[PDB]
Amino acid sequence: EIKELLKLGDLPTSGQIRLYDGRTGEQFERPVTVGYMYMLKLNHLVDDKM
Amino acid sequence: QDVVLGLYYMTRDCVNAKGEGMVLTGPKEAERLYRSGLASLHARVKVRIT
Amino acid sequence: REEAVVWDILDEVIREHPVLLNRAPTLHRLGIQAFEPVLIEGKAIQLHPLV
Amino acid sequence: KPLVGTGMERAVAVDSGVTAVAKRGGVVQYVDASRIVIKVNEDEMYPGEAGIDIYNLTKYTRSNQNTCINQMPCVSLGEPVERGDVLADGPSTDLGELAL
Amino acid sequence: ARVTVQDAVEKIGNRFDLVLVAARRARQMQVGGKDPLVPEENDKTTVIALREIEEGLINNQILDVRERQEQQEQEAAEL
Amino acid sequence: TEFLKPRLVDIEQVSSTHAKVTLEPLERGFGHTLGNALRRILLSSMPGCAVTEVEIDGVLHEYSTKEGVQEDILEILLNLKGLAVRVQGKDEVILTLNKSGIGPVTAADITHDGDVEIVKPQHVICHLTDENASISMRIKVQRGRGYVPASTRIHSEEDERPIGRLLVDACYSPVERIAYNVEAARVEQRTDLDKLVIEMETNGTIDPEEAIRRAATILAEQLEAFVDLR
Amino acid sequence: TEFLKPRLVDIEQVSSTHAKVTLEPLERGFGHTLGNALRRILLSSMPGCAVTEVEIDGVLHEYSTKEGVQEDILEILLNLKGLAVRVQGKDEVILTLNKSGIGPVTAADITHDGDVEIVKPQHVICHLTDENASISMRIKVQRGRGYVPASTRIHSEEDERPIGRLLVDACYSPVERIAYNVEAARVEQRTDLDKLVIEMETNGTIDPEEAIRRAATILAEQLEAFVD
Repeated sequence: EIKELLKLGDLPTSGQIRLYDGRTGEQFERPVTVGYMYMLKLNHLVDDKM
Repeated sequence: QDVVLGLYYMTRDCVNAKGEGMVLTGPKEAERLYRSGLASLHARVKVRIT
Repeated sequence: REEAVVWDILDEVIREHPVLLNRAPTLHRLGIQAFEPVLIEGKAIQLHPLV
Repeated sequence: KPLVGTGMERAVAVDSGVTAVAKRGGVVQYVDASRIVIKVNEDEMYPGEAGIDIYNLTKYTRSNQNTCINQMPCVSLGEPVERGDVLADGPSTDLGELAL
Repeated sequence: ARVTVQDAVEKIGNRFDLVLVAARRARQMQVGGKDPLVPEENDKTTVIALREIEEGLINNQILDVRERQEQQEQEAAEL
Repeated sequence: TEFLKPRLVDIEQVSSTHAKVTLEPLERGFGHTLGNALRRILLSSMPGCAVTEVEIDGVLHEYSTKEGVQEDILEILLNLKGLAVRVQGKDEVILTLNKSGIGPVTAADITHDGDVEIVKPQHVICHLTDENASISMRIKVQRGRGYVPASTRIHSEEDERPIGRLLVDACYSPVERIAYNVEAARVEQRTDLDKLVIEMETNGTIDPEEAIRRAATILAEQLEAFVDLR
Repeated sequence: TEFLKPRLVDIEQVSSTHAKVTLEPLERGFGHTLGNALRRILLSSMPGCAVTEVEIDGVLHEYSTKEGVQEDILEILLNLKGLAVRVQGKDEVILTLNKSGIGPVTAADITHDGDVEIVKPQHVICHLTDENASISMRIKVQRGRGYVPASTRIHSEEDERPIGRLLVDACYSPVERIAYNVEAARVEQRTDLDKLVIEMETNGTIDPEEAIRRAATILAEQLEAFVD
């Protein structure tokens, strides 16, 4: 189902694409998996522990 | 974990990667060749090493 | 007041003045090591990955 | 909203009580950032009282862990609402779905 | 020298003595005000002593003669 | 020598936001070098105008609410943060917004000035629910580059500000996203030259040609410390 | 418009080829941009002179070995590749070398004219085994830019060259090595800035500091179409 949904969205089946470094600007040797992930902001702040 | 992965990745060999079998006069031009993109990182080459 | 002079004094107060770093629990003798401080804009202790 | 969820966010958000759920269905009559009023439909009007509800939102309030709590209206003027329907999003909800 | 202390020990003969001799030097190097025999080159008081024992100008045998000649000439001046 | 020089030949305008710029001819390897340098410059050092200070009547802080306004003051400031404004003459502009009635409030309701250009007049900014509800707002816009949080400006400026001078973070950079690709240029006697096509997407307030010209000028200025200073 | 101009601190030269130049202070992110631009220019478009074709009598191809020389001809090709030659007057140079006798041969023994300079006449090419054996060859020196290997030049020259010609990778660019690091700059009001440190290795015939100036000049003269 993930593969069909990626095909529907005009995205690679394997789920990885080639990225270019922001500093030097050349394509990385191997495809790198990139997608959207649900991050969380935990209560362990840094100024509360400083 | 990261240092060993990088060193393992770049101390490899492939059968027909790029610029295989070419002879180089030192590690300096090996680095310049890799940076210019004319030679792959895993390429069986002959290098004069002191 | 945190004037500029206090930082101009700090950058040379810390230099060549080692500072110990401790990570509880200190299982062995290596849990305490001394590092030469470097001043950073931030809030977290930057640690060398090799240690 | 989490793009990849499970489907029970809609359940936990309304069962937590941090959102303003409509007791009786009706049509929204006037909202602010603090108040929501609904003119209940004639079929839920008891013959004794006016039959118009008030939903007084709770604005920025201290938590037990020193975090903000507010509710913002997720509805607009003059649109129908149903019984058991969300009206104002909670501290960490998006259109009635939990969004941590 | 400045990052490592390897060549100090051969001039010293031990490791636990290098800290003692370096602190003993830095005492009158900082509060005594006497000019260090090693150059300055923008260093701190606790590391110029380490460089000096790196190049090994001072030793415990000779660290106790220049401080007695000074006091004996002091008493000669008094008397 | 055999060197050739890049020339700006085509400015293809997909829309008011998306732009295509073509640069040719380019020699071997220069396409990626110039493209990456231009991309790093354009994404970091383009000047622009952004809302920085908002004043609203009857409001003391940004954590309060006003009757008749559907959303909160924080939502108002976040909507203001995405205002695309272009100023020609001066560098600091005070904008005035007055509205009364029922219905959405857009950027078109700002009292327009001769030297201020509003890119998006349909960009909604506030919602009013009561007919008697009225909102009067003073908006202050400066010009700058980069991203300026709310701490640096208060640290730098030592004068006292009256209660109600709401400070918002400024994202001066108008460029949102750019990308480039290199193809083969067509020359009858040279079938090896390359052509650089740089895609630029941003709000208004920046003409793509003037942005690329500014990036080239700043790159040359930076190199001036290398041309003759060893 | 209020950008800060770096003040070049110093250049550290370990030798006449090894150099290290530090730039401070630089606006945030400009260190990487300038370092990449300079490195690409150095590795791509530095004009220079290098040997490309060597014709040796008595050898048919690379695997073939001449008698009387202790080394194979692959090391001969490597040693020829590692030659720094400056040609000022004209642009195409053909050189012939003839030597004999016991002892290593060197670049000093090649027949030279006024408009060809070699920074290392002591550079060793081969060692001879007996005085009876004689070494004679003709080599081709061209003027060009960048770095082109032999693999991309065999197909370029479709003419059937006489068998015995040997192709050598042409290192026109005088830069042996270029590397750059970016570290944090120190301004007590501006901790955001960064600094550049550039380490360069060149061969002879070019001052390592001069290579930086040449790269800056070429980049500026290529960008001057958009300054005004």
